[PDB]
Amino acid sequence: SMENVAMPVVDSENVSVVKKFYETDAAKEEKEAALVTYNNTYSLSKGIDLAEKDGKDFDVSASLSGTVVKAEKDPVLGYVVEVEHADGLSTVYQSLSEVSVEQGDKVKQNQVIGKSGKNLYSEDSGNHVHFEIRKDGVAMNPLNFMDKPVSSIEKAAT
Amino acid sequence: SMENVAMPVVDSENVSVVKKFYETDAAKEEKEAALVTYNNTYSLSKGIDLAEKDGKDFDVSASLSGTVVKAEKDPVLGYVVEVEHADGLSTVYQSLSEVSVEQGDKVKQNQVIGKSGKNLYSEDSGNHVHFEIRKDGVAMNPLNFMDKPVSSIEKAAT
Amino acid sequence: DDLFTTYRLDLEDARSKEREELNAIVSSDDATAKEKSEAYDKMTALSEVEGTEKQLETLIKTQGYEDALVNAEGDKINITVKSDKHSKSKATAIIDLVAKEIKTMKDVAVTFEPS
Amino acid sequence: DDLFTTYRLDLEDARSKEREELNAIVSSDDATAKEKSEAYDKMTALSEVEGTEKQLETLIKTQGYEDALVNAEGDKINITVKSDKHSKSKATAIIDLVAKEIKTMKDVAVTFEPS
Repeated sequence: SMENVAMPVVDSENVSVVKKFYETDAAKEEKEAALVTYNNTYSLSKGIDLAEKDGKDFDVSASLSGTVVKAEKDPVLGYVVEVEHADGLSTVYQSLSEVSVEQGDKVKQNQVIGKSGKNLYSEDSGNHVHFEIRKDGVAMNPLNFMDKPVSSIEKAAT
Repeated sequence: SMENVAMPVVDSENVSVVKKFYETDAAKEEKEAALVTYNNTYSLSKGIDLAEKDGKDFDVSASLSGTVVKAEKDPVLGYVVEVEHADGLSTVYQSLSEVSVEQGDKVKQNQVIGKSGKNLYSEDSGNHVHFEIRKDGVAMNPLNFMDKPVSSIEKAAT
Repeated sequence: DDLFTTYRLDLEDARSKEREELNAIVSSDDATAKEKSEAYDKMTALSEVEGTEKQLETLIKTQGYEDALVNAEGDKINITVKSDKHSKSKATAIIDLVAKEIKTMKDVAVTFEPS
Repeated sequence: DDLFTTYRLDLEDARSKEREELNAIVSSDDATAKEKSEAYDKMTALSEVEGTEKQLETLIKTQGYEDALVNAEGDKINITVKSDKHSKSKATAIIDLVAKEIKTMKDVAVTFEPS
């Protein structure tokens, strides 16, 4: 609360979004490109993927302040961190190589919490972080909320 | 009531059953032979078919006393007569060439009510009558009830 | 034109509407206890009909039929099977898949459509 | 072994048991109003899930898929399609068949199995 939603990175200028959150009303091409491809499994993207121009490692940081409710290495997802904020809101960082937090850690906004990495889940996004904002468990488009006060999020659905 | 279930024919000695009521626990052969065949439709037999040795016409008669609740020519079934008895019991005569009754007629046991005929529905039973006993609408095996008092019928299910 | 997909579609549509109305009665301040109770029974039976048809269809398919369609809703059970050859043999093996209490209480018909 | 028929069978079995338990709670003198009410909601949602899966399957099949299987029960919707070729194209045309409010609230996965 009282704060704005931040890019989950420290050096935000040196990364780009390489995959977007799936939107059902987007053109065919954009839907195709918002797919998570595993083997002969496709799944919908429930967040954005950020990668650096040359796919070098980079530090991921908390998009908002909260409490780390999850921090674990998954053999398919890489490290996965999930930070609880106010009002059933929470954020998810996943595909991490390293973690700088553990369950129960309180973090502050922009506090580094891990390092980008590659993944089994989306090998197509190379070295990256997958990032998600969820309200009471359901994933919404990150790009919709970037730099907006915490509240503009809890004012959808309507 | 008070009476026994009769063969639905006047000259019972000169006809034979040419199709039986379908029983799920009978041998394969007997199940196969208790099928009603239409075109590439098969249906379960819900009664017996009676025909005379040389498939000559013969007179059908009421198996029990009651009130004719139905009497009409059906282009697939031939004439169909349905006689209401006591206690949701009732009998069905179908494949008739002719009818000697009409809706609302009270008939007595052995009173002729029509003539055998051929049918579209079961062409395989040639010139015959299809006969059914139903309790509250559901068809039971006629052969189970032949010559038994009216009551032995209303004492299944159990 | 493909008669199977049209039928399944129309059946579904119809079923949906059905559930919605049952649910509507059951949920309504203006229904009597009797009416709620009966709508509720029609509702749970419908599910079981739904379950019966899906399972029957799955079973038939396992018997080497390329596709099958089964409507178990009324007084009769209608079953349509894709097939070029049909016989009393084949039909009776299909009717064998149907529950006893169904065959005891209801007629059962099995049609074989050119594949 | 055929994975589709096994799954449909096991799903059904499982669903049956499910309905039976929901019905059992709803019908029980020992359930509270809250509990009946929630069991009742789980029951009606399940039907709708049932309906959603049957319709989705029918639709896909109409799009030239030889068979399809759809489980819409949980947080994710799983859809398995018989097919030798798979692509981002093909998958997205399948995901297009799914309701908006599903895609808005739930993940959706589509797997293409060798036919």
